[PDB]
Amino acid sequence: VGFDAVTGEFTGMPEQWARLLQTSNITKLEQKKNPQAVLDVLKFYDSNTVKQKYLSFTPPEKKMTDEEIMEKLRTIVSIGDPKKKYTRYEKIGQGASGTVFTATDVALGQEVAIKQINLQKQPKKELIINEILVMKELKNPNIVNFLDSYLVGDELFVVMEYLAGGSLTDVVTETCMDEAQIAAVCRECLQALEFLHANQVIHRNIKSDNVLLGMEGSVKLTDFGFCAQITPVGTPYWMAPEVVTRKAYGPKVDIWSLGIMAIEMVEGEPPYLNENPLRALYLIATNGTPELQNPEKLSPIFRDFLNRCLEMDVEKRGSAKELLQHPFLKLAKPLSSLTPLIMAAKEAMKS
Amino acid sequence: VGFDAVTGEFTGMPEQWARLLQTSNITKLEQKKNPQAVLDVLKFYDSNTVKQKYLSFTPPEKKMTDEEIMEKLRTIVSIGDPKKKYTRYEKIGQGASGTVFTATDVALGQEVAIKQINLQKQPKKELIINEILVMKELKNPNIVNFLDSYLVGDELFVVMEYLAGGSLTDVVTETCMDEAQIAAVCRECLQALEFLHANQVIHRNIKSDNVLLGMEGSVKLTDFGFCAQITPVGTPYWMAPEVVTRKAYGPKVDIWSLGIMAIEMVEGEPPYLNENPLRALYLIATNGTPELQNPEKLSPIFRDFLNRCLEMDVEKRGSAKELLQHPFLKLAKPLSSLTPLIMAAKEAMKS
Repeated sequence: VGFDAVTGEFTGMPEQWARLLQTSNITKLEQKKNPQAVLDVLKFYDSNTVKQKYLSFTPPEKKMTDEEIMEKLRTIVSIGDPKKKYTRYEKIGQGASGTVFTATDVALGQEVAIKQINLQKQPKKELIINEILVMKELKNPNIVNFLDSYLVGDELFVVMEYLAGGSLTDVVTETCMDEAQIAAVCRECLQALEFLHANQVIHRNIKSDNVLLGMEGSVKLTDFGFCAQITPVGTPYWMAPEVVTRKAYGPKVDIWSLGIMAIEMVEGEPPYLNENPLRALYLIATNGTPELQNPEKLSPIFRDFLNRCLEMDVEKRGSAKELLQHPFLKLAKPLSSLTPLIMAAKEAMKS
Repeated sequence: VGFDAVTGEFTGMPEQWARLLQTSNITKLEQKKNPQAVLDVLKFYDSNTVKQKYLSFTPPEKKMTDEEIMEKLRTIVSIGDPKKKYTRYEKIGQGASGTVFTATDVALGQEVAIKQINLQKQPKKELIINEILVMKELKNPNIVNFLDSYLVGDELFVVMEYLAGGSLTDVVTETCMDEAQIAAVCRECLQALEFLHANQVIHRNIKSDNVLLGMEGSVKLTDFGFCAQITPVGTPYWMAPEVVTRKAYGPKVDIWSLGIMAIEMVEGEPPYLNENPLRALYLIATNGTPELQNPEKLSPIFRDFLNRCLEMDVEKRGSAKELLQHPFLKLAKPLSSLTPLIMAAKEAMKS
């Protein structure tokens, strides 16, 4: 509850938070200069709910029987064998979100992601089916869209779009993107965010891992809902200061995350790489922006874009509609300019 | 068209029927004494359509989209894995009626038959689904009833009741049924036929192969519709003279077939066993009843029942409601009396 400034002791802290603080590698001086922030990040880290989101309501606003399931599945389920329509199956994930596969549609030659939900075992069947119903009308080229679904016993196969160019992470870790490429990627991600925000969705997880690239440079976001959670513990480097403050927050957390990602595209790794997670949260809460590797190397107009994304004041932080008009995006190359970086990244994996 | 009595030549016969008649092993004298019958059986044998029946209209009277299929399947499909709910799968048939399996329900311990229909490849999807919808309300203990269905991709699994005692054929070929056992089986088959007839269904295939026995002597018919076609070319020994005449026919063909089956239960084999099929049809058309092995061995009251089933006049042939009241059925033993015959038959198969 309270803090004594000269001793440096918090008064009346819960069992867990006293325990966490000792492991935090936050200094007594740091506790002194920002006592409120420390309590905020201790509370945040203690919460640690997986906090799964589901899109709801197909129209503009956005204990179950076999017959009610078959009612809901009327407009989503195709009569087809997913073992004949798709090949090159590879398992890429398993957990509470279903098992997940990549595969290739035999007829079109296009890669897809297939999520497999056990309707009998899975809790909140109604939410998942409701999300698919949303996803059928919630269509945009910069997201992974719902393609198809199949009922295989008690197992619902949800097929989403996918791309064969890898993640943006692979490109930034293995190559050096110039600013005109970074502008191109930022523009595509802002187009996606503008669409998501227009439809009352906050993504919440904008990071290069959730940015999927096609071979000709097409860009799509993933991990915004349940169904699009098709990519597979540590520091949440991408989170805005309001979130880790445990304040109420809005769509401009995605803008913060986009700024963090633009820094990742320059430095070739995420920030806070070797930090204690609690210290990292503390640093996000007090400092916001992690200090740059070598900031003279960037152009002023990119530094401007980075500032407008990484403003700590939510009112001063830019909207997606606003940043779409920012001069940095005018430096943007054709998306095909990414093709050599993607191929280089693919042949550099060597694993 | 015509016949010249002294030469013994039919005039103006089609290509096929002149061809068939030479292979028929019907005599010139036999052609003479019954010229009309010969033409009737030649026409009948030339027709040879598989002539699949489907029950239609669930209420008292009795180019398709994925969404229309999922509409129709609303009340029939369970959300479950048929590979986990049933074990001891054995494939017992394949063809135009789907692939067919026996299996055992894990939870209940009861044997079932599972028919597997490819919805994408199968013609007349609507008829099959309509039949299942009938089968859900068309319930009787002396038929195999619809239990459950599952959608597995484009494959619809239809689960029907089954029994582990084998067919009536196995019991008659390997054991000697006394008349009180035969009365018991006839009563059960007439109870089934009375129900089928009451619901405007003619079975059309009453033979011991389609009579399924349980271990404690329970009796059920199969092969009346599409779904109940769960048992797997030669002589149609069981057919009434009206059918092979190619006249119009009614439900009392099932009564003829029941009489033929009661003879099979005595002689231990079907009639016409080594005949030419065309001669067999000729003999059914002219003589009706095949001549008995040793008729003094049967009781007069059984011979009476056999006469009322195997009357060639449809008006004199008995109805199922009528034969249920016939004195022969009063000789009927408890169905458990079949249990030793079934076990004997099962251990006699040795294959």
